[PDB]
Amino acid sequence: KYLKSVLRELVTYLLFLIVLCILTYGMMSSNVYYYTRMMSQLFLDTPVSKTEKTNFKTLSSMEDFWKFTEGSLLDGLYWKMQNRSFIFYENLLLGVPRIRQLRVRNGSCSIPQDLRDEIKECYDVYSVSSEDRAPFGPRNGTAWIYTSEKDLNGSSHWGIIATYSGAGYYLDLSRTREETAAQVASLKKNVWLDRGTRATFIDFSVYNANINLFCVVRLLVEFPATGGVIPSWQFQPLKLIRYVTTFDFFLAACEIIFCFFIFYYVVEEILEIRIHKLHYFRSFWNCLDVVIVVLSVVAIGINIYRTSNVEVLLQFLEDQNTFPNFEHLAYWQIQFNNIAAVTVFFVWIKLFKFINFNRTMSQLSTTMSRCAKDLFGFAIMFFIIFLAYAQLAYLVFGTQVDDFSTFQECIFTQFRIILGDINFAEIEEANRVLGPIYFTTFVFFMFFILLNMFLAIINDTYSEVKSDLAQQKAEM
Amino acid sequence: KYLKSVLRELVTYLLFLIVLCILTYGMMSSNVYYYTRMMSQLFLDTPVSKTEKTNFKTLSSMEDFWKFTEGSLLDGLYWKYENLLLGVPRIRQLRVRNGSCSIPQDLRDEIKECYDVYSVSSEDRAPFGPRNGTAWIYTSEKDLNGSSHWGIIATYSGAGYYLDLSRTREETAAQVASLKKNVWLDRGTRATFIDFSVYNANINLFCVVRLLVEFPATGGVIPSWQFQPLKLIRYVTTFDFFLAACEIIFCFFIFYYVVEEILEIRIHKLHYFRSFWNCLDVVIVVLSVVAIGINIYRTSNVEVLLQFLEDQNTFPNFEHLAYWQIQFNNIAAVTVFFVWIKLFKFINFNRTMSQLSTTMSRCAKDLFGFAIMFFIIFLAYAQLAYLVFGTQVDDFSTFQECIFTQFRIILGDINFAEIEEANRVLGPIYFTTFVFFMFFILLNMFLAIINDTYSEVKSDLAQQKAE
Amino acid sequence: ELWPWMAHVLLPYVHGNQSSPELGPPRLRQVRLQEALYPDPPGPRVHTC
Amino acid sequence: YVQELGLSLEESRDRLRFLQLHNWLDNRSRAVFLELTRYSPAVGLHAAV
Ligand SMILES: *[C@@H]1O[C@H](CO)[C@@H](O)[C@H](O)[C@H]1NC(C)=O
Ligand SMILES: *[C@@H]1O[C@H](CO)[C@@H](O)[C@H](O)[C@H]1NC(C)=O
Ligand SMILES: *[C@@H]1O[C@H](CO)[C@@H](O)[C@H](O)[C@H]1NC(C)=O
Ligand SMILES: *[C@@H]1O[C@H](CO)[C@@H](O)[C@H](O)[C@H]1NC(C)=O
Ligand SMILES: *[C@@H]1O[C@H](CO)[C@@H](O)[C@H](O)[C@H]1NC(C)=O
Repeated sequence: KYLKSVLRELVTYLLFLIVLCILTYGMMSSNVYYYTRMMSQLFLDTPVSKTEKTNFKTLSSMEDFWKFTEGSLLDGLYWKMQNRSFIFYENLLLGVPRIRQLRVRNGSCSIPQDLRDEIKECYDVYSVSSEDRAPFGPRNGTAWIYTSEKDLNGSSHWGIIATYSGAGYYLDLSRTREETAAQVASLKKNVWLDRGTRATFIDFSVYNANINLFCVVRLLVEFPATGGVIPSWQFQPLKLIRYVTTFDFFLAACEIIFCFFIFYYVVEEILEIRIHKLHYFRSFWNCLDVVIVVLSVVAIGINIYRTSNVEVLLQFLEDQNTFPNFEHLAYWQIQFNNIAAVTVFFVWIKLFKFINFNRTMSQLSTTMSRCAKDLFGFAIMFFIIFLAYAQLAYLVFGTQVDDFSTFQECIFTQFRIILGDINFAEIEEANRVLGPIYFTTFVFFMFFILLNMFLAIINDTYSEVKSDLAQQKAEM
Repeated sequence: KYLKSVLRELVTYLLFLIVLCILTYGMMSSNVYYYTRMMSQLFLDTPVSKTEKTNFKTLSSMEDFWKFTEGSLLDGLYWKYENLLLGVPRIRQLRVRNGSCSIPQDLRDEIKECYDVYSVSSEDRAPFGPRNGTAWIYTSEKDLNGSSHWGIIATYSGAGYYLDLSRTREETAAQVASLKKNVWLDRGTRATFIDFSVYNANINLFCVVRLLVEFPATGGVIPSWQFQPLKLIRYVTTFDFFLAACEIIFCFFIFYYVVEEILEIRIHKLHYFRSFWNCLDVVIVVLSVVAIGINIYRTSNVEVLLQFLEDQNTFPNFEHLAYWQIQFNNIAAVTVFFVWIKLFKFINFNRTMSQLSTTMSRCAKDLFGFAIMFFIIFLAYAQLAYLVFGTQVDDFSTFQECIFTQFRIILGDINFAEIEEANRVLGPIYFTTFVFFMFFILLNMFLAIINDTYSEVKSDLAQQKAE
Repeated sequence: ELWPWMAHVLLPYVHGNQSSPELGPPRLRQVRLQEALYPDPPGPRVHTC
Repeated sequence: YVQELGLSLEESRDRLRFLQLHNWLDNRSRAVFLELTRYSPAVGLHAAV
């Protein structure tokens, strides 16, 4: 046999690949790019005021933030129509933007008594157990009163320094600039960004009715306890009103067919595991199917969890003078994309099983497979030295370089050096004794010696495989 | 018998190659670069206004365009580089119509109109504004010699609302002010073309210039430009007589080659498309025939511009000439490449060269069979990067952009300042797993094949020589 | 310009309302050599000091 | 040769100008060596500047 059985097993895979490709082409269009590009350039690439050149992307002080919040921010939220506020005369600013603050309390840490004459207070780094909850300043509104995480429908964020909660002191802004500017001025006069503040969030969203794509915008600013400002941004093109055009029904039908295909595969895998050979995991061709089906079922579960959860849109459509809460939907969309992008990768990778249709491809596959059993040991022995260099660099230079400021950053820096991108022109300033020594040793031992065993093993394996397959003709 | 025929073939090929090399090199004059560079620096670098710096290259709003059409454009066109105008410039507009969606019923009360992305089925053929003339009435594509353009976002049609300006500054300024006073650049606009041509009598070189401004359905402005210089006299001195003689002898050479090929294929019914040195000769012949046809087509109608130096008052339609010039260049530049490559059959007369030739001819099958397994993984990574980074980096926006970015990464030109911040997880994973599977594994396999085959072929050839 | 630099950016950094508690006054230890130098010919520096 | 650079802003600035005009740093004066301190109670780390 081996032919009349594989032909069905091949066409069933080809149809699966076609459906997956249709889905991938469907979700990713070419209109999201320019949408997000203009949306980002409107807020990030514009100076706070015409008399300086410090944009939100390069904030450096607590004072610059106030210049930003009344400035390039208000100028890019409210556009006078030739009341509603269309950003680019196409994008609709639905709802109102909301600002929020996360801060810690006075006396959150301890100082020694021998120098407790000059140090009058300390503000410890942000922690859920050290977060202030008392009302400060003038106790008028929601901007000076703590609010629990469940009363804001919020969640965690996982910023750059730490993972911030969903609570804090929040404030909703108006619809016209005339009142939003007054509110911001009121916040700035009665000092609101004190020394105790640790994080600030700004959130809003737009519609852009021409195409059907919501865009949710979040801006984070972090204040480390050691001083400084760290900005971050996130623009997400969500889509929530899918069924309008025929292509949408086409995509839904392809999704249904995809679910049917994955159900078929899981059934034929359970049948094979139970009604046939047990513990068939020494193949790498069946350990790939389980990964694909698990990733697919996780993606389907996430889609069912998220798509069926859209009542927040209905609540916003009831009254459209309140802040819409679309933060969870963007997070789940990001998670769904991160899963689909890996699923399609493995689906494409699986195609290698189907290419043995002549001598050359078969022998290349044999060489590639036989060369994996022994490359594994050298890969481990090489990665051990790689991590040794990584930890050495992290311990030595990981305090002044900022390219080695984190372990994974050290790994990426080493890989970039391997590609030939990073030069040590700053390492001497970082260190003059152990800098050039480390650089020379790394670029000599792991680029002239260690990196050639990979070539040697492959070269020898291919040579012996070809010689064996040629000798396989002296017997026949 | 072998040497005689081989040397005859070699000498004929050398004459063909030298004729082609002279013919192509005589078509490149160094002033074309200077002309295009100065034209671009004049129409695209000068500030829109004295107090502003937003040149045409950095347009950012539908209002800056209205300043450009009254600022740098008029100054550059109606100058004090020392060129003169011919004919009259034309400005054309492409719009879409209101009501092109099925608006969701939920929020249909808030919004009231779509201006959908540009398409043939959604074009606005109805009149609008004051129904004065051509500037407010739809004109069919056939009525006006038009053709597609293939802009950055989409391919546009040849129809639209057109208007022809005047010759001097005052009337064109008045017409532009009249267009600005009314709403001509409405919210429904999707494309704006400005077209004209100049002569620059100082050095004989026509120039056809086309500027395009695109308004995507999500706001913003996308500018693009195209400057095409032309030389269409070609009979001025002895040099171009030499060029014409070279042209005619080239035609004779290609005639001889095609008749030889047709006789040869008459002899061998099939099995003739496997030597791979005939499959390339036929490609060269076909490319040369296409090039000569294009040259005949674009030299048949050249007289039409002659009655434009007499200072007429109309629009000179010069898109076809520029397009066919570009096409003819893009064909010459490939037939030259292939005729140069074909030369790899007359340098096997040595010993080392013969070994290299038989090496490359003996390891072509493995290289081609492995370029499939390499490109499958390459495309898998391309699709992964497109799905993850295809919205915010700007280096993975389109699909082919991902492939080109990966090829640049192979040359060691990674940025990594945006890959790591666009997706903190699954981005660095992609970057690290891409370098380990390319520089360590998949680029050490080509060398292994080329390292084994060379040794094998040298051993066999040395044994045969010593046999 | 060292004096304007210190008077403009450093002194406001050391003192102030709260302004980054210091734990210690500054110092200006300084060496003289006693072997009076002469300016080099025009040009910043030829090889080294 | 050291300088304490005062305690508060006004006296320190006045003494700085006083030593500036009296030619404290215009002669040979190989180095200057300004270095004071830093300490962050929130994290519990000192810094030599
Ligand atoms: C912070 O607390 C300290 C002591 O814990 C005390 O001086 C006061 O309550 C706060 N500091 C200031 C400057 O108000
Ligand atoms: C706070 O409330 C008081 C009295 O209720 C009012 O006078 C004041 O304007 C409010 N806003 C402030 C202090 O920012
Ligand atoms: C949070 O969710 C509740 C649930 O209905 C909603 O009423 C409320 O408006 C939301 N927002 C806040 C700030 O409570
Ligand atoms: C676009 O069409 C809608 C359809 O009802 C209409 O209400 C709206 O007024 C139109 N736009 C303009 C600018 O008239
Ligand atoms: C349109 O009307 C006539 C021709 O139809 C013309 O004289 C006039 O100047 C044009 N413009 C306006 C604003 O009427």
